[PDB]
Amino acid sequence: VEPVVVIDGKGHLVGRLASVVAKQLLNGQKIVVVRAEELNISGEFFRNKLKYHDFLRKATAFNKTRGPFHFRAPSRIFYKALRGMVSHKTARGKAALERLKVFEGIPPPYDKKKRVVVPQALRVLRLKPGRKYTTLGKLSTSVGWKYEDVVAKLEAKRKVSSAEYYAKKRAFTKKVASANATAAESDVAKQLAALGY
Amino acid sequence: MAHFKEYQVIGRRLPTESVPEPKLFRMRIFASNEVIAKSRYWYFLQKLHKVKKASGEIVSINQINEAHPTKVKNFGVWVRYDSRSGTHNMYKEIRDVSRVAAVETLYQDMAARHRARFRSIHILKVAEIEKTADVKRQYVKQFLTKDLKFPLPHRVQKSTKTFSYKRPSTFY
Amino acid sequence: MKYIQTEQQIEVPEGVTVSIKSRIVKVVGPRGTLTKNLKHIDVTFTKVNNQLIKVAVHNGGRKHVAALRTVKSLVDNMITGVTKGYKYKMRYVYAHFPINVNIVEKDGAKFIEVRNFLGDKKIRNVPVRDGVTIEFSTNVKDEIVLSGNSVEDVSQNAADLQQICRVRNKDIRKFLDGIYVSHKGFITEDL
Amino acid sequence: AESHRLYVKGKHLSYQRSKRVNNPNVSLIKIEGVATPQDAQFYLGKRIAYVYRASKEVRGSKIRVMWGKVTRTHGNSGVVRATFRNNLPAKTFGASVRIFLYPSNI
Amino acid sequence: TDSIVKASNWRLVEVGRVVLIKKGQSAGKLAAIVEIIDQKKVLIDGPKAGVPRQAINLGQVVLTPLTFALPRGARTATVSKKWAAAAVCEKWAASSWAKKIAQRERRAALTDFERFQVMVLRKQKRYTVKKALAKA
RNA sequence: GGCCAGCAUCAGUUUUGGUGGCAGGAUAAAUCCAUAGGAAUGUAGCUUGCCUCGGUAAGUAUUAUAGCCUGUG
RNA sequence: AGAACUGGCGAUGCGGGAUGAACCGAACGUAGAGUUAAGGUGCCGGAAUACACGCUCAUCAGACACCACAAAAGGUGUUAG
RNA sequence: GCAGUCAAGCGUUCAUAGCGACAUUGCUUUUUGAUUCUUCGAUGUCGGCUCUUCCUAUCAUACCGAAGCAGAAUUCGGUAA
RNA sequence: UUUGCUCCACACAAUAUAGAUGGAUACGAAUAAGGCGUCCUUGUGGCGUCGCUGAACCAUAGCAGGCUAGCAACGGUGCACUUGGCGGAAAGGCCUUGGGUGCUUGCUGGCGAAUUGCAAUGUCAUUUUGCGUGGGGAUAAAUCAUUUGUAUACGACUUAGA
Repeated sequence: VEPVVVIDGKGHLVGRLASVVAKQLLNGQKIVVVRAEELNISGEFFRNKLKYHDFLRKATAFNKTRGPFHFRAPSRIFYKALRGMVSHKTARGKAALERLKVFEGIPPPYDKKKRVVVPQALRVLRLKPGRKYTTLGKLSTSVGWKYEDVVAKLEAKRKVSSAEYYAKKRAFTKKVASANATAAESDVAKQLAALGY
Repeated sequence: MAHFKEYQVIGRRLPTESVPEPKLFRMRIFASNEVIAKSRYWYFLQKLHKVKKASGEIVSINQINEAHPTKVKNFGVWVRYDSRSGTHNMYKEIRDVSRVAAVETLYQDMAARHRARFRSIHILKVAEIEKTADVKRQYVKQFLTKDLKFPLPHRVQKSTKTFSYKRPSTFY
Repeated sequence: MKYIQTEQQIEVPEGVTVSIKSRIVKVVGPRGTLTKNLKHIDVTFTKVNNQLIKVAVHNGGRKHVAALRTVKSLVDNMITGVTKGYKYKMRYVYAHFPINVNIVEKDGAKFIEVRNFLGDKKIRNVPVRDGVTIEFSTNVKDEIVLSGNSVEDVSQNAADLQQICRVRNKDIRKFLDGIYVSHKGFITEDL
Repeated sequence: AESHRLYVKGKHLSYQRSKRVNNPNVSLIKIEGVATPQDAQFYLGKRIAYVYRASKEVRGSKIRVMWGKVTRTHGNSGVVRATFRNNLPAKTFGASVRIFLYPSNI
Repeated sequence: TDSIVKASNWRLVEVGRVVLIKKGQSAGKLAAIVEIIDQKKVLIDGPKAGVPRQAINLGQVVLTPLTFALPRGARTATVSKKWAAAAVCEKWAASSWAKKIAQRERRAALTDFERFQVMVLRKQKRYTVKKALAKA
């Protein structure tokens, strides 16, 4: 219900994460997807490996440039599973997509804001315990995208830059928590209970 | 087939003026309404006695309710079912509350594992087993044991909104 | 049919300590520390008291129970690994060509060097897996013996040395030359 | 009271349509904060007004409005059928539209 | 340094578990399992909460941290009686859980006027708290 | 004395709820009560025997600080 | 290629079968409103990622007629008898 | 043309190393036919030279497994174009 | 090269706007596991609590916000300065030092807002483009033509020339 919805990508299914996004982009709800390389796919690591190559070789014969492209990056392999859902030929599906922006890891502006999840996506609430899964990073790093470890570095960086944060944020609430209870018992506190709050 | 009702039906044939009072008959039909009972009834006469709806009549149609919805009961069920490769006997046991819902639990089964439609599945009989320890299969024997305790692993709760900010867990 | 719930029993002798948090399994004993991650296999641990610790699966299927079982056998093989220890007696087998086995330090990584195999001109080399020290047996001619902690260490490195000796495109039922894992022992002399 | 919205905001959406046909006379409106039509009966008859900025100024005003009212619920998810004096331009999909509270059936 | 195997401690279905029903024609009443059938559908009665004896799927029901022990297959007349001295109700209204449900149910029934009152009183409070954290 | 509007009351066509009344049903079945019998995935209680002063392994034992089932009402 | 009892297509649109004259429902003066058939109910498409019980993981899965492919034989793979 | 299923026998002894009749189920279009649905107000019709590309039911090479494989030579098969 | 050009304010029109109307209200990891607190030998620690949906937390009373009074606190803020530190994955931000000016519904006050005439967005969100006004800051390049060739079909490329 907010101007720019920031979806965190960890713990999601490439299929069922995009399916809700494709509709949330036709309602005029802006989205920026972040931390893609931890996104997941049903089935084992080897299936997706050959879910892919058989699409990797589909390039048009008489010239390779103008054939169907193949994007190795962790983003686009999601962004390809998305742009198919939206129908983009008529101008609606074109200007509709620029509501959407995809990223790997996190970009500079959009880490500072609260990062959400979609209840019906997560690998934890769908797949059966004991079933396998595939980390899209593990996939795209193997099928010829490059930079994963360099992205894994920045993640292993900002986690620390956000670590000192949470302490200063929590320790602040530690004051306010009992300070929420230091004003209790008062004649106004008895009424808020009768008033429900 | 639907939420069921266990019907009894009594056919008397049609008396000829030479023959008053035929011996009647009655069968316990599992059907989803008044009519489907009557028809599914006549189906069992034609394959037993030569008589059929043309020469027949129905005395009464009376729903039956379980006299004890209270107690959990163990139902042995003999099932003759036609299928692709031939016809076969079965004996499957059901742990279910009442006779009329005990059969509904069965079509969900027999139309899953053995791929038989409602058209192809007769019900030969339904009977409760008095004492335990007379039970056949393990999977009915499974729950007869003393004071069962189990957790439900890996909870899920149906969600309404398309966004939930808290990273919902399975704790339970 | 989903057998409702089952369980197995792990048992701990006095001087060894399991530590299980999440599904991570630590072990500490006379032979040192072992660590293992079972998180892929989804089981629940029950600790009654020390020597009695029960593993259980609820509402699972055939395969899932089949996984519980081997989880038992795994962790228990670690425990009896950290008391006893693991030792493999391998004996050399050679016909006309004696096989040289050096131990060589190369960048401190402990490479086992095999020379004169089948009188070949090639040099053979294998990395030693971590934790396993290797001895050459006294008063047994042409024997090499491996000593280590976990079963995967000793077993994996041992068998790897076994399969470095394959013969190439000769008869495999005539030339028997090679190195073979024969007797699987435990490090301590008694057991 | 820095929020002066007296209207329930809502997002315009696709026309009444089959797969290969659409009928512009009945637009669909999705209302924020609604789930089932059993809940959504309260919004029936509430007059809707689409508000779009313009280029020319007429009637001494730089902004124009197309009035319209709700007919009935659409599907289980609370999507709402809406008519108008004149069908929406179709240039608006996912554009916001204002549901006034009047007439109040309360 | 002992085992230190921690918990993974579930609440457990058992004969006598007391269940909360949040969906269906009952929707928000306490009940208690009579005797469990199988992995899913169970038999329950809430007798003081009004829900009759019946079979119910687990998807419709939620388990509560409260418990009281029962003989298997106990009849409803017995369920009210074992229900009685177990102090089950006060247990239930005592948990913060039921306090939330009762709280919000008591919220959405506020007239707009008392909403206004809540506004003014929350300003009354927010001032005293803004003071309250300066010194400490 | 033209156009666009709104409101009220009607009318036709219809959809959305509420909500009462009455009849059917093995003149509902159940739950609930009186009522006897019968079993145990046998509670009390008994006792052996293991067992840190308590918990326990066995049968007795069909109701005792549980109860359920089977019937007739 | 050749015939029989019907029905269609030619001489006929519309919705569905992605698409296609003979498939399914239906036979159109022009508007309005309402309710349905066939088909569907992840997203592209409007509509329940609705409920229930189950069964299957496939290092060439399956996906609903006419419609556009598959067999003989094997497998303590698995599930039920 | 190719691929199976079973197996009497041959294969020293010996159905199965390799053969493989007797039958028997399929696949392919690369021949040759059947049909003639489309083009006689014309799609220029054999082969060669030329030049890429593709499918493998791979001839050689990489890596292996069986052999009636001692070595050598050779045969049968798999991942592979 | 008509005194143009860039930057900043003002001021005015136009010019449009895939489309505001309280707040995008910042840990990581597991989820057959955790968060939150408390205690210690600080641990793959203890003890308590909590999570079953943001149906929340903060903000939210003043003609779009009027005008003066008083009560307590020394807060919350508004604006513009300062203070220093931090920020590179698309840092253009965060946090902060000290002030100044303004509001205060934290509490009690006074007067006005009625004819927009029984509703009609009732227009107070923005980008852009231009124009005058105002104050700073600067005051050159490229192509053609000539010319070479390691460049060459013609363009392109590479040279050279106060």
